[PDB]
Amino acid sequence: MDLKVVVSLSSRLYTDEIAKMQQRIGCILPLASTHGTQNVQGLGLGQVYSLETVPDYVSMYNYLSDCTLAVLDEVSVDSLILTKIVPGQTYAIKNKYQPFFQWHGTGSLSVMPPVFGREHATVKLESNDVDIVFPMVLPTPIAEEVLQKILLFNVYSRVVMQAPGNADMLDVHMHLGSVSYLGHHYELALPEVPGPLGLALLDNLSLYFCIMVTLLPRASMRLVRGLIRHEHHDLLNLFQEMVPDEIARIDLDDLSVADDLSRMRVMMTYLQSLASLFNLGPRLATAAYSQETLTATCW
Amino acid sequence: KFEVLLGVYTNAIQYVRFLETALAVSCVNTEFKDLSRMTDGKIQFRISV
Amino acid sequence: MKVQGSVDRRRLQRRIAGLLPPPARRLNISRGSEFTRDVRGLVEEHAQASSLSAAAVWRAGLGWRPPVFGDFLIHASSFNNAEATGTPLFQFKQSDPFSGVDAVFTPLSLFILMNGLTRMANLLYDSPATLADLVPDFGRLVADRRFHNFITPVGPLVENIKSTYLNKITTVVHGPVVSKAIPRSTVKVTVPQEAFVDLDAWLSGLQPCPADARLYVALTYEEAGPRFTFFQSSRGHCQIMNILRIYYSPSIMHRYAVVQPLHIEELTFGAVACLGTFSATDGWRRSAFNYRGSSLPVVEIDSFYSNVSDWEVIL
Amino acid sequence: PTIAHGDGRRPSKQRTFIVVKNCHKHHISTEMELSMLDLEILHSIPETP
Repeated sequence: MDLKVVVSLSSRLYTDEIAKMQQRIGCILPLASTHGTQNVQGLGLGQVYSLETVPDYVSMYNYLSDCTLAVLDEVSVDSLILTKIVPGQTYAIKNKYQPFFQWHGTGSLSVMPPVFGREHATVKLESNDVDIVFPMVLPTPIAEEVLQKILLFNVYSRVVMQAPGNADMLDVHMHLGSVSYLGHHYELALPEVPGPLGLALLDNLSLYFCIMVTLLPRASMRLVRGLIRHEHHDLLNLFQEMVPDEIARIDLDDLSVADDLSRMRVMMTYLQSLASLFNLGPRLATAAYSQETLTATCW
Repeated sequence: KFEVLLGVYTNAIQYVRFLETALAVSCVNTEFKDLSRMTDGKIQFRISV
Repeated sequence: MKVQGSVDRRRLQRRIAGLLPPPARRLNISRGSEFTRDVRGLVEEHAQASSLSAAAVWRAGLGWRPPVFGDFLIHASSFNNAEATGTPLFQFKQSDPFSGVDAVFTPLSLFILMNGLTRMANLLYDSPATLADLVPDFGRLVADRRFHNFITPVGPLVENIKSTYLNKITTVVHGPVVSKAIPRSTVKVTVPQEAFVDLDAWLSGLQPCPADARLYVALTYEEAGPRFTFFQSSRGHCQIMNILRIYYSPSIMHRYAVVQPLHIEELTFGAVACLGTFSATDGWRRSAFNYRGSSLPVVEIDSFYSNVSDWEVIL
Repeated sequence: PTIAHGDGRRPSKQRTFIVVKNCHKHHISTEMELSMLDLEILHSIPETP
């Protein structure tokens, strides 16, 4: 019910880094194991993310969700005082990310690996030959958008192999490259080569997709095939007057409510399971916020 | 009728203190009142050659 | 000329005397004067706890964690009088008559219904046809695969007042498991050691160790009938399902014959729920049952915080 | 008694345990004889030397 964790440093502070660490007060980082005394290298995210190593971000998500998360509380010349995240406790939080994102009230926050920039969220302590890597806390919308972009890139990279360069320039860096915000645009770091352990999510995705596409309903296809041709809609701006003929080929047979209903039941049941393969991030609920202090109360 | 029972207790302590040990000749022992507050300390030797 | 030592006991006595919470207020109703005096103390305490004017009237300086008890009534055949306290139980829904019996179920009762541990379960239940009478559509609900929706987890039992036909049962629903009769003596939760798979060792830099380790529950329709499995893992709700599917793949390969291409109602391989959370870095303990034909080894885990979850589809 | 530890491990709990012994019982038996004549003449009253 009361948890205070001290991490001891063998070497000294080396004040060159302490100022940057001190304006870095009150922010999250995941620690290795829950004990009163910790090792210095297990403290940051520096273990999972080596400088020479190519980033595979689903592995970073897997490491990040497993480890306990801690609130930085105070840096001392030889000490790191951090209270941790008890699952049933409420505490304040204050954040400053160099990719700076503005929060709303009662908006759930997701914890993610620092996909944007290594120099940004990582502080090198070469005195111990270590590097403290802070994780990224974002509002849930932008979090799921960025994760989806990451997985779609991990697919289309395997796809765009041996295709015209017009595939190489466009899909690889038009939508999978940048993430927008209100009058703002942030680039992403992209894995030069497709990463293993990322598609391990995609295999399960393909499984669910096979099972779901075995049980798709019929009437919805008829409604859409009618509405694209007879009427105009903004959601139907995507489809032009021409229809993908796949829908025409599946559509051929008549309707029956008794068939649609059991398909709908099993489709609903297979839709509750996707939330496990889509979250991959510990979520924090907002209770109150002040832009004048940038200090919210997450939960 | 309520029964009250007695069961005996023993202690295996032995009186032991730091100064009464001989090791205390190795160190020099000062009592600092508020040691948790002190962040860091240092000694600065200046040696002429 | 004693040394006086290095640490002082006056400080410890003082700070601990400061740490003790004030005593609960007994109210004495049998005697008049004691009643009046405790009522005087009550009005003074409310005057001392609610007036922003003064500062000593500010008392909030320096948790309520019993469990939420829920009582179920069950027939004396659908429950052994000897079955140990704290075993997780799972509940079933009756259609019209619910007041007669609740028909709460035990893991050995599920092993019996589903058809060493077999012999123990028979030495508990020789003639378990009432067990078949509790679920009339068992043979129907194995195929309709709606069996998991109705089996809702109830978790560990604390007390069972014993009667001829009915049984009174108190069940921990949410919160840590605890008792009532005394200053809240604790209990522990037992699951048989066989038919339990440790998924943190099934695949066995350094993997990180979390604070809390969770227990999941899953229900699988194999060609050798349905079966239940509970999993002691710690990684995450997003990874336990993937690792479990990887585990079941050799059993999933066999279901090509049974599945129906026309009717899609049978396809689901199982569902996973999360029962509760316990302390990691400890493990569990080994004990056998002490009944007449008791040969089953059983794992038992301390520090169980019962936080039941729903059944989630896996395939 | 117990020692204080400074490492990362949880603090060692103070330990008091209960030790119960059993009391044995021994029996000893000796046999002795007295001839009937030795016991008879005690009741008779001797006057002549």
